[PDB]
Amino acid sequence: MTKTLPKDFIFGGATAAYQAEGATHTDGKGPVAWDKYLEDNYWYTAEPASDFYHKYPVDLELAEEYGVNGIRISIAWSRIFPTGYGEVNEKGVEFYHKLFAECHKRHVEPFVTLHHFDTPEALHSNGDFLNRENIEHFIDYAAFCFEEFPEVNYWTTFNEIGPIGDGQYLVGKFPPGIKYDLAKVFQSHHNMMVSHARAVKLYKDKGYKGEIGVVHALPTKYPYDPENPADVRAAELEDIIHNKFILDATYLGHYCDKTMEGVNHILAENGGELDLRDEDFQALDAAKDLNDFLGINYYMSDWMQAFDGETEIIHNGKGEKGSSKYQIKGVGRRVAPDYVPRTDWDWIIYPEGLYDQIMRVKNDYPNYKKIYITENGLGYKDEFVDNTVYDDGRIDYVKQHLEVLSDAIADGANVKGYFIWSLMDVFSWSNGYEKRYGLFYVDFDTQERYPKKSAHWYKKLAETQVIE
Repeated sequence: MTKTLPKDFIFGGATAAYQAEGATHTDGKGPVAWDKYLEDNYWYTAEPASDFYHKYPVDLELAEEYGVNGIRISIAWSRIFPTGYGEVNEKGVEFYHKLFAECHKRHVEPFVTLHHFDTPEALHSNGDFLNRENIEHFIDYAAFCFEEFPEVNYWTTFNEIGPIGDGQYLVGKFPPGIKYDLAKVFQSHHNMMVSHARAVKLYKDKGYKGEIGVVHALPTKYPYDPENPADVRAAELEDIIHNKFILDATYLGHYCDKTMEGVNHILAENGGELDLRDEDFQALDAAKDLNDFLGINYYMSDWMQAFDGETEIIHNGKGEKGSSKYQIKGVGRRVAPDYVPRTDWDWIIYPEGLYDQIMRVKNDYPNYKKIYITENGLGYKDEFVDNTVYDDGRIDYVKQHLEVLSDAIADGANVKGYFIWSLMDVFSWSNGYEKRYGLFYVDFDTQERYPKKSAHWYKKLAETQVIE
């Protein structure tokens, strides 16, 4: 009677290597830019995260125990290749084989992503993906993992290529920590996207019979006053930075005129030069109908109010309602409507924005084949009571999102799965171990797992495909 999900739907949980894993120095792991930024530029350190390095056994058991038939995991690049390129760290490759064995032992299909914010320190410093030399090292790493790991049927290149730009060269969040460098944001996108296109082409050529794809963060951008041509334009140009430039490269194998018209405008008003090449478009063009699936990482929508003035961005990493500021010259300013609910980090809780993006991708690019919601959830300071957590809050947010998932499907969108973030509690980039997102509460002091109320909820959802 209520919204109901496909029988064959995958009800998974997602995780990330450098957040869950642990053992940063333990067993051959090479360094990453995070190891320092968290220390000097922050307070808390990734050690011991959620001890996934040794605890995967309990987690996959619990996942299977509560109806989780899919799990997002990422191969820590620095683990396989300590420096980024060269001699393989036999110990690293081992762990990953053992991790997957448990996956199949447990009946939780692994969806593996290669790069998830962990570019090996050395390569990161040497330009990351703004240095074409590094594009090859990635191409090698991908090539390698493809050959080494036959257990994995689902592969993914990059997780959140847009945010990687947003955080490193625009909102200065992640290391390096640059600000307002839109030429870099666009450049980063082109280079990182080319890297993926070359991975996807190689996978197909080599013959592997699995499924390669991408995981894009797609926060819907709406004009503050739809009747306002300026604001409508504000959202046009805001969407072009975080979403359209990337999605184009992915499915058209080039950037259409609107995207260019706008990218040229941004860089006019903000200054910048871009290095785009025929070979990049030859590579991008060759892989536009090879992606097997599309990974949509949706959390919220933004409202843009076209407004002149100098550019300024204030990131709310501490969680202070309204401390967030964002304005870009030649674009507009984000302005959150008061009718719509917010969390302490100023993330809007707007489900329809999801459905809207699903339809946006579906109509703009038919060739998408299928969709997977590879990320979505709500993180706050959960309270441990009765050695559980009465997170009725989370259930409500996630439920609403799943409700419109039914709608998008019913209305033609080919969405085949959901991955709540995270499976169990993990370390947070901007918030440390305070922003709990998982279905299972991890007592970080004892690395214990206690299933929260959302787990038992999720189960009956997973085994009845009835949202209620």
